[PDB]
Amino acid sequence: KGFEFTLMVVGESGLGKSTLINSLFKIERTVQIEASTVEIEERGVKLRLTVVDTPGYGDAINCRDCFKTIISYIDEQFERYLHDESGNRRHIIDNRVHCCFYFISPFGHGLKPLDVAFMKAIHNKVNIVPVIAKADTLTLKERERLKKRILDEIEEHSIKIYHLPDAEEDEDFKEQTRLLKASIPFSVVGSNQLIEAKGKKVRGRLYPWGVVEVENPEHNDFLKLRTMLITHMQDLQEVTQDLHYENFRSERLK
Ligand SMILES: Nc1nc2c(ncn2[C@@H]2O[C@H](COP(=O)(O)OP(=O)(O)NP(=O)(O)O)[C@@H](O)[C@H]2O)c(=O)[nH]1
Ligand SMILES: [Mg+2]
Repeated sequence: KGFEFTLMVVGESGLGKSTLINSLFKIERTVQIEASTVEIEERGVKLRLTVVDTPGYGDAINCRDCFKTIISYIDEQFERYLHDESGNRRHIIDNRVHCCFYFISPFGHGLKPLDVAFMKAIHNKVNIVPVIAKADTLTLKERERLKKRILDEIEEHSIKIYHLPDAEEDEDFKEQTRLLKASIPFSVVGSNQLIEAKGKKVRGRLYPWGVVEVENPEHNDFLKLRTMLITHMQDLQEVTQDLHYENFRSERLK
């Protein structure tokens, strides 16, 4: 009994993409597409979590090149899945990208022109979850001003984004659902380093005026992103099967 899920991370270079995924479950600049895998096996359950790191655009890599290589990768995993399906292989190993975190610079008006290009290049091929990178550069009012616009410009530009399901019908879930739905785009902070924050070493951003904690819900939206991801793996998977994969199958079998 096997379950496989693949997460991709995408966006402008230097937005802390590699740092955040290393932090999810000397850390150099990402030059090519790099996949890392976490295989959990016990009893008769075999979980496979793949994380696809991508080189960001704008520093040594021009945006058109960057999303061409990313699109190429996504279409390849569709290709592979189709081939395994094209003969019967009723039990396949699934490499499709079921979720893509789009990292947005905190320094922008909302989505910069190149971001809109990128997102629209891939929004029909993958579930996009937009995140505000390096949120420790942002005041709470600044976070909120940015969050609104990103959402506004996503609508303005007809950018297709993964939306959460809700209500199967329950109470504790009713809150967590509306909360997570409201806190999008998540403003996140990542850290590769641990700092003595009184009695236990927590990650992890040491400034002379204070310390930023990755896993403090009041500092940033990391745990919210992480729990959103865990608890919605199944929906994200079905949608890429029913909507994104079908549109691939649409064109290639034609
Ligand atoms: N302010 C701030 N800086 C961060 C944060 N996370 C990482 N950084 C810094 O940003 C640097 C670049 O991080 P990195 O994860 O490599 O970014 P990237 O998006 O993967 N870069 P690339 O796309 O070029 O490979 C890190 O070396 C770290 O010093 C964060 O949450 N906040
Ligand atoms: Mg990187």
